[PDB]
Formats: sequence, C-alpha cells, structure tokens
Amino acid sequence: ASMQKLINSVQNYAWGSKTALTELYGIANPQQQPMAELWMGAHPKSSSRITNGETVSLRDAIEKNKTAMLGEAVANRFGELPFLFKVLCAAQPLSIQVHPNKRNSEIGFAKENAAGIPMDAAERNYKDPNHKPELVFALTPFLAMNAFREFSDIVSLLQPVAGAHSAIAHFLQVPNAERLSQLFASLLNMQGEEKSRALAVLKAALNSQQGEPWQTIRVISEYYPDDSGLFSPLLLNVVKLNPGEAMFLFAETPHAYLQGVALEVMANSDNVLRAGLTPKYIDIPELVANVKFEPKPAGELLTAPVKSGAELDFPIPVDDFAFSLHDLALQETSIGQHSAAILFCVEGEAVLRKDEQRLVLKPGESAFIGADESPVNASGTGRLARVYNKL
Ligand SMILES: O=P(O)(O)OC[C@H]1O[C@](O)(CO)[C@@H](O)[C@@H]1O
Ligand SMILES: [Zn+2]
Repeated sequence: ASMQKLINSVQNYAWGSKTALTELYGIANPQQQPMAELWMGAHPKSSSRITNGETVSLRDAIEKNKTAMLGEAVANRFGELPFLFKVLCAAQPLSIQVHPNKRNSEIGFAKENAAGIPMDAAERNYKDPNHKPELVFALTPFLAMNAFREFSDIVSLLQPVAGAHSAIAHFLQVPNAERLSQLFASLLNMQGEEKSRALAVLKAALNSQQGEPWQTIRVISEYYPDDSGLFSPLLLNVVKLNPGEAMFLFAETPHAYLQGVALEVMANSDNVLRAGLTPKYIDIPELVANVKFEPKPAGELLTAPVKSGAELDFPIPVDDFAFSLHDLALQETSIGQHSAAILFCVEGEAVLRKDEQRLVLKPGESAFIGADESPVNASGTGRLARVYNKL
C-alpha cells in the first residue's frame, strides 16, 4: 500500500508513566506497566512494523528497497532511515546528559571500539562517530533543564548556598567559565562527609527559598536525595515548555528531562555522557572535557519555528532530519517531501489520502510514507506531526 500504518514499540522503562500514553492516545495498558517511550522508526533493536499482508519490520522493508523508500538523497547520504521519532513520557526526572561534539564523538567511538566494547553494552557511551541534532517538542507541559544560565543568574542562585562547598565560594569570587568548570567538576566529585555537608546546606536553603528553581530541586530530591546533581538547577536553565514549544539540544551542553510528555526527534545512534541525577559512575575528566562552559540566555532556549500556509517548520541546522507540524482542515492539503516520512497525529483526527487509498489516524497513531509515494493529501481536524528529510 502507498501509505503504511505503523505498529510501534513501547519501551517499558521504569521511569515511564503508567497512564500517559493511555490517557492521551488510548494505548492499551491493562497490566499498568510504566510506558516510557513510543518508538516510530527503524531502529535495529526495535523497528516499527507494517502489515499488505503479513507484519514485516519497517527496517527489513526499507533494506530491501532503499532508494524507493528513503529516496535518492537519503539512500546516498545516509544509507538508512536517518532518524528515530519518539513519544517520551517522563514520570520521574531523568539523568543529566551531555552529547559530545563531532571531533570528540569520533575519538570516544574509536576508544570504545578499540577496547572491544559491544555496541549494545551498558558500558557503551559512544555509538556514533558523529554529533547529531536532537529536538524535543512538548505535548504536555514539559519540565526540563537546558544549558548554563547567564553567569549573573548563577551568582544570584548560589548565594544562599555559598557555604556548601569552597568551589561555590571560589566561583562567586570570580564568576567566569574556568571557575564554573571547576565548580561543576568539584560538585560531581564530592565524596562522603564533604558531599553530605554540601547537601545539608542545600536542604536548609530548600526551606528558606521559594519558587523556581528551588521547587524543581525539591521535586528532584524525592528521586535523587543523595545526588550532587541536586545543585544543577542553580547552574542550568530550568525550562517549563508549553505544549507546542520546542528546544534543540546542542552538543557539549548539559540538559535533562524532568517531567511531562514530549515528541523527540533524534538519530538512531547517539553518544551520552552523564552529568548527574544517576547512580552510575561518572568519568569526570571526560565529562568536563566535553562540556562547553558558556552561558545560554533563556531567550535563546526555544527553537523559533516558521509558519508557511498550514505548515509550521522547526528549522534544524542539520541534514539528518526535519520536523514540521501541519494544521489539518476539512479541505485537503498536500503533504509532500523528497524522502521517507513519518506522520503522527498529535490531536484531532487525520485522514490521509493517496489516490484511491484512505488511511485514518487517530491521536497517537502514525504512518510511514515511502519516498516514492509522496505526496499524500491530508484532511481532518487538529494537527499532524511530520518527521522527514529536507535534502
Ligand atoms: O541521536 P542524536 O540525534 O545524536 O541525539 C542524541 C545526541 O547524542 C549525540 O549523538 C552525541 O554526540 C548527539 O549527536 C545528539 O545530540
Ligand atoms: Zn539529549
């Protein structure tokens, strides 16, 4: 068939919401498992499936017909579906992460390869010799951290906890990148009574400070009461995304998803260094070597989308994938691209038409459109999200 309704994987990671996908989309969860990620794509560990037919892996379907399904551009640039499209349901706060830049990704990938670390081992931090974009788009109000605050904001936030650690006093004395770097490494490396003393100072502050980011620290502390990452909302921008707002997650930049439901667009294979809010051991020298200690003003956090007719594009400084929202009307509009696409119903209801074939998508449902089947006409109400390739 021209248009293929997707059967998608739900990853039941423990931090997932037992209700979100069900409440929002009516996805069945009789056993009340936590449902953390809904995957739409062709990841080798869990490809989406299509039916027509028997059920086949989308990955297997693409592999047998790359140019026809991916399009020439993608078949030749990437040799596979270059994006993975997720619904994320964060019921608990997740780890602080840093994605290394292109150069350092090549090195760490090679280091781990030379060490003979299986690509799907838990020890594996680098799974791609490249850096690629990651886009998060809020479906419900979405709490997160992203990037270092302006130095003067950090100074103001650290004052109430100046006595927690000498590294904090050190930074306040000269609030610059070097000392911010030293502060970040010192906090992460706190041990024993040094650590517990610092956390005691922070906890006392939680009792005499109001509003954000103190409230976020309190929320996080319920899950990570003994984590040096509790200091992080004082260093990093805490953001509350309204539904329909999005952020691009740059290289070398600490970020964390704390609560809510979001769409995420990424590559299949990524590199992750942890920077707190984790029971895993962190290699601090490596983390610090891969972080860029420069402030990012809050006014620059959201990606500014571009509206053209019924289409709202979210421009991405990368060839690997593109992301747009399409407002549906009862009169058909053409949705076309020179690549494979995944269309996901955000809300309302979508009817997709290709000549004689019609395909209905209720919210939470998605379809794969092969490059050779573009365009399709969409009508209905609400909004359709599309991941594809602009090349
Ligand atoms: O899967 P993506 O696109 O890489 O997103 C996750 C992140 O991990 C990285 O691969 C690490 O370099 C980044 O490219 C990316 O920002
Ligand atoms: Zn990330």
